[PDB]
Amino acid sequence: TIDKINEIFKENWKNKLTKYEIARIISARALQLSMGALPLIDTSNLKSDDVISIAEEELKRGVLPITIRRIYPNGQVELISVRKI
Amino acid sequence: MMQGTCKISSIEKGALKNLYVVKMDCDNDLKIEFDITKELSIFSKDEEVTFIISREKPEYSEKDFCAHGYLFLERQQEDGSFIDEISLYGLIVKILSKNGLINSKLFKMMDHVYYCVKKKA
Amino acid sequence: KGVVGILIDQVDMPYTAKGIVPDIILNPHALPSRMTIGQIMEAIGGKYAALSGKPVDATPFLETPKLQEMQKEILKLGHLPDSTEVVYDGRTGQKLKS
Amino acid sequence: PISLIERNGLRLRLVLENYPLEFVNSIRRASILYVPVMAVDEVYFIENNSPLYDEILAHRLALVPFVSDEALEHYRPPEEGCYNRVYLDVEAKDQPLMIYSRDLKSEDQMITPVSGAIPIVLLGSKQKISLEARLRLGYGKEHIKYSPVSVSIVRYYPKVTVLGNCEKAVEVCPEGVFAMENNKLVVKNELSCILCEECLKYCAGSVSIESVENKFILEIESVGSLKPERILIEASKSLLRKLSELKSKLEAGK
Amino acid sequence: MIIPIRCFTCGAVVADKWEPFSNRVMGGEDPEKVLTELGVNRYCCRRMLLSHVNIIREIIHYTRPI
Amino acid sequence: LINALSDLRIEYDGTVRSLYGDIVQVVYGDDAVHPMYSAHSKSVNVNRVIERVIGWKR
Amino acid sequence: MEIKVIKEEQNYLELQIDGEEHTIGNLLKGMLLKVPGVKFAAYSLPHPLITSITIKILTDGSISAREALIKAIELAENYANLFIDEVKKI
Amino acid sequence: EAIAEARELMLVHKNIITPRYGGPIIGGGQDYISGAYLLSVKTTLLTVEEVATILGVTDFVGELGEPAILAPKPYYTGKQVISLFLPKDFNFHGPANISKGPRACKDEICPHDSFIVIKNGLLLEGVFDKKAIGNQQPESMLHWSIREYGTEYGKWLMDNVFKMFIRFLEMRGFTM
Ligand code: F3S
Ligand SMILES: [Zn+2]
Ligand SMILES: [Zn+2]
Repeated sequence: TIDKINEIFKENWKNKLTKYEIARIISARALQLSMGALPLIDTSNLKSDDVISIAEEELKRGVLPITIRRIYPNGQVELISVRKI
Repeated sequence: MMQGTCKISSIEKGALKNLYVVKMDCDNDLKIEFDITKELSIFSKDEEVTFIISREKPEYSEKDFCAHGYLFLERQQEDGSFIDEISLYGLIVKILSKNGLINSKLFKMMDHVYYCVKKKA
Repeated sequence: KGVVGILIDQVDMPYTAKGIVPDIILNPHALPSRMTIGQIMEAIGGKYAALSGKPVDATPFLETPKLQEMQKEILKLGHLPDSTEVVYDGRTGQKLKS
Repeated sequence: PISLIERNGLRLRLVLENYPLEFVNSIRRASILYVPVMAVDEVYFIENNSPLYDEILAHRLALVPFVSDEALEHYRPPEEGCYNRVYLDVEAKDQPLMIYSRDLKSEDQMITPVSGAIPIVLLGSKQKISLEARLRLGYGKEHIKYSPVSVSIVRYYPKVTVLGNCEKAVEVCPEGVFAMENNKLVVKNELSCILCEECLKYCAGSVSIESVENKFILEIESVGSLKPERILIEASKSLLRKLSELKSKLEAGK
Repeated sequence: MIIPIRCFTCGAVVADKWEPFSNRVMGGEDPEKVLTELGVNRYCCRRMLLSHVNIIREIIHYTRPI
Repeated sequence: LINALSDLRIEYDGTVRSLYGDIVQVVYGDDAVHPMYSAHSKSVNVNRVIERVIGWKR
Repeated sequence: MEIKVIKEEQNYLELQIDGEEHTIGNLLKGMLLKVPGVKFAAYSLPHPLITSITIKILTDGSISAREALIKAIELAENYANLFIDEVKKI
Repeated sequence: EAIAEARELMLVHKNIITPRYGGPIIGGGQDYISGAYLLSVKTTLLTVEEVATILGVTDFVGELGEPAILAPKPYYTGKQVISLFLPKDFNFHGPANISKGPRACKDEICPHDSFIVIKNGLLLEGVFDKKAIGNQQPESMLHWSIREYGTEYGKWLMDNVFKMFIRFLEMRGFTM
């Protein structure tokens, strides 16, 4: 209840994912796939063999299990899942 | 819809370099000012022609003028007459008449419609 | 000043009715902001010099001949007075509208 | 239909009556590009004291055109191994000597430079030059030294009509399409029009200019390597070869 | 330096026309008529013949021994 | 300017506090709207929305 | 000349030809516009530095796009043969 | 990780709108504006062959549709050619850059096509200029289209439509 705009901001960013978090997820998944992690999506029927593209498609589908924990400045921590079952 | 015999008054030099405005007096106090280009100049002054504005595609000949466009800009003048502008994908046809097109429920706004003016012979 | 954007073959370049293709093509938009009228004047003067064969003197404040006589002589030799000329597109073969 | 206008030395002007503009443009482009002409490919320099460096001299020799009307059938095209040889071995004595293309001895007697007045290089005192050039057939697509035509033009067919007598039109038009005889404005060279529309611009009502849709004017100027008619025939043959190969590949793909 | 074999714009041989054009222009004839009757009508070739320097005449004195 | 302003960051509550913890603004730009995503200087151009909805029959 | 086929269908075809400049592409575009049934035919030079063209054909469905291209090639061959015959007698 | 961060954050199309002000930093240069204007003039008319040559450069395959002029001669208007690329729900009513002086009537009734009228993705009126597709121009038609349909659509529109503009200026003739 700091201000009305602060409340709007906080309720807006609960259900959405910022581009920094998307970039971090994609980079982490690409690094994992490069070392030898097995992709979750179907390897075949993909036009691009690049690891970055596979990680991006996995993020778009939502198969990869990643939970982002965002620490608010007042100590509150929010967990956002990417599974989207 | 909205077809009638008419006589063209003059062919103005036009605002642009290669555009001529054809002015036309029709029945029931209706006037039509439509833009043409040098190639689309099959018209001569004081000639009597017939125009049709129909949703369905009408018959036309090589000696006729046929086009299709989207009706828009329904406005009511302070006098009381209604002004409409049909855009033949850029070529403006300006209709001044009482009981305008959309007011009289003849056409809907933003509807594809063919405008065909044909010489009488 | 400017780098070479691309090298274009003789077939692709837009040829004129006499078949003369440009050696260098320059964007007209470079002219009005830079306000270099001397470039167009030199183009017309060079065309007149090649056609008539007579020397062209472009010394500032005193040029021989003047622009009007150069244009008249260019018209006399067989080209357009304003140094323009009919150009056909090399790739498609279609005459340009201007 | 094809109608000849004027057949000057190394120049040919034709009117094509029923041909699309795309085909005529392809003909002119293939005449510039897809017609093989013999020209210098490599140069072997035994000795060179000339002011011109080796690369400049090799380029000058390459730009020299050789007559190759009878060399098309006797020599393999580059897509196929048979190259002609030309020798140049001279030396000045005490005064500068401008050596021309006439003193270009060739292994094959039928293949000679187009003109002997072409100056290759100028040699100073006591300067010796000796080289052997290996001539090879090639298309204008690979290099411009192989182009058989100096210029090729395809332009619209003009239809110019005089409507009344106007004194200005004779001096407005850059071409001699208009003449003033017996105080009457007439057209002398209708086909010399270029559709400039100055004739229409200064006297709009006196003259009417239009273009004929089906007819076109095709002009080619050779450099002496080939006859203009042979250039056109070879361009059409190259177009036929390309179209036939494309059709074969399309049929194979199907 | 030395006149180019072919016109840069159109591949037309102008090297063989240097000697007649230069000799007749130096003789006292206006370049326009000489060019017209020599066989060059396109001004692209005329600028090739008109604007030439013939540096090669001076260079033969200062030639690299090699 | 870059050396002075480098430490600022946007946090999850809308504040513009620096990395050392010092708060600069309670809300960024008074509406938490980035200039990149704003329609010129406006967070929402209402007339633009009106156009988007009823422009065909305008 | 290499040939590659893209997005081939009954009425829509794309085809990349390697080794032909504007001349063959424009010739084929003209003949495709001449043959009946072709709704929209156009060639393109994706990059002038690379001598490879791409021809896109969309047909009304009466005739196949590949068949339309073959008919255009036949028309071009007929024109070339007629031109040769007419030049030889000149 | 560096490659992934470069792709997901610093890609060119994602940064079309500058952070300095809410306006597109990428847009039509000087030549693109002239080509778009000359293509969008009310007087332009294009035959089927010219339309095919214009649209060849773009990566657009589809039904051209009936030409805007059916008789006496089939002619496609430049606005009709342009409207094939606009999204089917896009409304704009801004003035053009040419309506910056005496010739401006400040209304959609001016005989001079200086008032851009687009309804349901159809360029019914007006011409494209610096105020329609120009760079560094906030609240322009291009800026609104990008803001409403994403930077990927923005990039697609830029590539195809601007190549079309350049091709038309090539085949018409622009000189000094
Ligand atoms: S040369 Fe010919 S056709 Fe027209 S304007 Fe000039 S006359
Ligand atoms: Zn020349
Ligand atoms: Zn106005």
